[PDB]
Amino acid sequence: KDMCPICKTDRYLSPDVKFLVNPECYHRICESCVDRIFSLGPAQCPYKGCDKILRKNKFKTQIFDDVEVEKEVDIRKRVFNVFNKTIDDFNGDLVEYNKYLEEVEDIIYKLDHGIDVAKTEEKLRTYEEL
Amino acid sequence: SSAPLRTVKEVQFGLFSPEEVRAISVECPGHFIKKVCECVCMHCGKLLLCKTKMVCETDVPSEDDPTQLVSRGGCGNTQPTIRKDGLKLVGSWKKDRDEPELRVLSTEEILNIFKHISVFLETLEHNGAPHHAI
Amino acid sequence: LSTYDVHSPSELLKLLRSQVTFKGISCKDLKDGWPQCDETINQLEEDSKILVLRTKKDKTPRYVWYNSGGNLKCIDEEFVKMWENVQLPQFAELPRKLQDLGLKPASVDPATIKRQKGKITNTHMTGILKDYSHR
Amino acid sequence: DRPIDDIVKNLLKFVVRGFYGGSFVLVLDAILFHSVLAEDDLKQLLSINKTELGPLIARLRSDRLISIHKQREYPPNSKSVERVYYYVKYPHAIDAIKWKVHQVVQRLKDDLDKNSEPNGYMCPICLTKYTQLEAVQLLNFDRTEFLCSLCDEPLVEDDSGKKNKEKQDKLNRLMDQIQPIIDSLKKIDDSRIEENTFEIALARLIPPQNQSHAAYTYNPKKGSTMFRPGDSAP
Amino acid sequence: LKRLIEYLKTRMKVLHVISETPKSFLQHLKQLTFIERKPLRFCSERLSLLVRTLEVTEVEDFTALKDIATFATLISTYEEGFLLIIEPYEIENAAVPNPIMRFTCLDASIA
Amino acid sequence: MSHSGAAIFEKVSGIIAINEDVSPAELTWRSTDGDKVHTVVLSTIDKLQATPASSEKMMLRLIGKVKPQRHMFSFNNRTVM
Ligand SMILES: [Zn+2]
Ligand SMILES: [Zn+2]
Ligand SMILES: [Zn+2]
Ligand SMILES: [Zn+2]
Repeated sequence: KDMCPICKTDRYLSPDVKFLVNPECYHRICESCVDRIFSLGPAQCPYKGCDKILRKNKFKTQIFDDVEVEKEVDIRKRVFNVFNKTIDDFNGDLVEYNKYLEEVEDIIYKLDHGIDVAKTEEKLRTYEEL
Repeated sequence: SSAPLRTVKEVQFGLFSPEEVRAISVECPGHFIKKVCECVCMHCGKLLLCKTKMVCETDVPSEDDPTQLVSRGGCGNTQPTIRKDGLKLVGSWKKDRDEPELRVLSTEEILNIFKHISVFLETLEHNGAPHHAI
Repeated sequence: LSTYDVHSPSELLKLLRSQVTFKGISCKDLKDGWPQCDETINQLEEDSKILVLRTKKDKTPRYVWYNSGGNLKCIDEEFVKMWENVQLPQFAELPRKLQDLGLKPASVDPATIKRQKGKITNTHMTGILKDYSHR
Repeated sequence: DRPIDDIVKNLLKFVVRGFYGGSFVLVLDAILFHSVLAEDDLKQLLSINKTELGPLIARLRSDRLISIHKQREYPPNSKSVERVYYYVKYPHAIDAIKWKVHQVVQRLKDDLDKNSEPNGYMCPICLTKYTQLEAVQLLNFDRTEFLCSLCDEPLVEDDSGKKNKEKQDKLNRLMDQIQPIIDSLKKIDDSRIEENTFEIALARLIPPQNQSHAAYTYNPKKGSTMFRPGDSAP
Repeated sequence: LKRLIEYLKTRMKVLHVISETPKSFLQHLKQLTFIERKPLRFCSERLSLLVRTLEVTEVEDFTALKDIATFATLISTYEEGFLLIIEPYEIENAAVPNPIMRFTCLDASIA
Repeated sequence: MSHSGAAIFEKVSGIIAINEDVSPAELTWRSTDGDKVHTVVLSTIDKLQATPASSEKMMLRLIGKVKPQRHMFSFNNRTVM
């Protein structure tokens, strides 16, 4: 609720406590735990059931109060960093632009829910260079 | 020795703070009140103005205009007439309204007061040991 | 005629709850008239229902009290030792130290406690005038 | 009487029963059930001798869970005697509990942080520990093992490399067992508690005995300007 | 719809009164999230179609979305004569702040 | 907290309470051990004698309306008195 699940540092006993998240798994953790765990180097996430390695340099401050929306927005930003077009790109063809937007939404939807992770990522990589 | 050879130019005498003694404590060189109490208040540690003054004077007359009191930091506690009995400081209070009240100024009380002034036994108290024994 | 009629754990709990003071009821008279009381008293202690003062020569129940609090054993010895190891700062400075850590201190420094004509003209009326000083 | 009193008493009861022995529960509960309580009356209630009551009072006074009040009493039958009363100053006890809880949690947090750091080598013969940085300058010409400067003996790697998980469990255990203290403190902070005094505490007195020798009354001397440390409250 | 609601939530945590035009609100919205102006205008129409098609005979739960949809279609349609005010104290005399967001129409000649 | 408190009666300390639910209202004093109990109906009291606030004593007397009955109690705290 308001304490680090690892060290269980309550905000009442530590008003300076500040939590951070990592895009790899989006698990809340306090700054004190981050330093004592990842300062030396990369290590597995200190959560029960999470085995994805992460780096201290990638930690950031959660923007939205909803974890799912935090994940969706980050995926949207990553996808829009490759799939970025405008109405002028199709010479005013609204039908094509709307279809293009729908395809991007499906790509974001698949990446967020992992319907087809392997195929979708390859499509991102293929279009990234091109 | 690799340290530079120098000549002592100054000797700064002083006192050992409790922190320094613990920190300092480990060819070899070896390894290791009454006047002030009458000047400051024994309840807040602020200067009374000093021995003659026997009251903290929480409110003092304004210098600019008479008959216009100005509030100053104080507690209005009448100061004792501190006397040195043996190796302890005994303070005597003069009641406003008839022997004066007498009690021993414990070093803990004086230590607390001196710490409020605005660079250079364990076994007994642990269990039992009525106040007389302590 | 037992001093305190007690032959069941329920009766002991209610009798101890009805006490108007904190004077514990002795076990010497409680054991009289009750074939077994240590077995029940010990069982209640394991349940944290009552408080028992035990002898030092050998564990034996003496004056007991109603347990108006919570569980008797809730903290492991590994934390009891740490609690005993912590030494409080001087009281005059404890509130300041708590404020520095961001914890609201429920106290204040005692140093902050601000505990701070003769010539009568007419005499022929002497002894006649009552002092109507107030109304 | 008031909701504030009940919650404060519960916090005091929880701390004593968990972080203190058994006799401490008896002593503090007696002076919580009653108002300011004379030393003689307390002994009669718990049926314990002075030698046994002294250690309990001293430890409870050190933690400021109980306050003492000495005053002279003048009974017509006997000569003047000095009586000692024990009561609870909620602002003092609550502040002490808050400080100790923070210190205990911080100490475990510091120990966990220290444990995660690399271990420091120790010398067996002289039992003088060396940190990694300090041991690095003790390397020999062949550079096989660190040699103690004094003993000139190979250094042995220190333990605590496996305790990285045990301390996390200990901190988890404490925060779960100490949850009631934090919950009670939050409510206390929301409200404001008045500081008690011997005279104020006497307003809730339930006499322990019928003919107690201690006259449970506060008769301060007239016009006495003398002040003792910690004798008054805001 | 979900991330638009979240953005509105993180704008309620301000510590001082904020007065911004609809254009500024949209620019920051497109920055934090990636919501454009055109989709934000059709929010009311799309929600109405979705609700009508979902067999929502009991609409007690979806009543709140009307306010969000109304806000979305209003701040994206007009840019002049309208102002967005965010205050951390709807009632200045309160122990706990109660943030409120007001979309006000200053020009009475628009309606 | 204005209906109960500590009081001393006949050198015996006890709890003094005023019962108003049962008519007529009466004042009841109960000893710590319960051996001694005395309750007096307030309808019989003529005057209420209280010691001056300038005296160290906190004694209070109720005199019965007519050897008028007198029930005198000593308190421990002036606020309760
Ligand atoms: Zn943590
Ligand atoms: Zn993780
Ligand atoms: Zn002063
Ligand atoms: Zn060695």
